[PDB]
Amino acid sequence: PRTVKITASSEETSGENAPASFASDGDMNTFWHSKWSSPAHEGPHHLTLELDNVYEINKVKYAPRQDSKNGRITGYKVSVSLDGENFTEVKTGTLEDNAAIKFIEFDSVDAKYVRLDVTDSVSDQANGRGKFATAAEVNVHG
Ligand SMILES: CC(=O)N[C@@H]1[C@@H](O)[C@H](O[C@@H]2O[C@H](CO)[C@H](O)[C@H](O)[C@H]2O)[C@@H](CO)O[C@@H]1O
Ligand SMILES: [Ca+2]
Repeated sequence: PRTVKITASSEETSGENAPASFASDGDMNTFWHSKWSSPAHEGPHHLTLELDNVYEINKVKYAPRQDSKNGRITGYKVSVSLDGENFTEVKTGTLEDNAAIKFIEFDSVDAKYVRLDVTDSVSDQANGRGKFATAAEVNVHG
């Protein structure tokens, strides 16, 4: 399944270069960051992959940002869509608070769009729970 594009609730291109599309390749040294520079978007955070076609998919891969825990996703909702407007929830859960590649698995389902809603996220800042969302890579498989 080829990712045509990634959209997000927001992205940072002013304080550093971290647009949503950085999460659509497997370079572990680049990432999407939610917008943190003023005016910041501090949630809710999400990310939508637009696949080039309808695919039967059953897995999402999440590579955390590798150089910092800011925005690391510890709670998520996965939804799928055929039209990019109406979404169906297929999976909810948590992910461990570390920089390891994560996999989210669910029953096979047709999708052209796959949306990752960030329900929980961590930070190295004391009051930073949920403020940030980052991803070195989000990808889908079938
Ligand atoms: C303990 C502490 O406050 N550390 C901070 C880092 O969080 C901070 O890292 C940046 O934080 C912003 C969001 O505020 C983005 O996530 C950015 O990508 C991070 O580099 C740095 C700021 O350089 O400063 C302290 O170390
Ligand atoms: Ca990347």
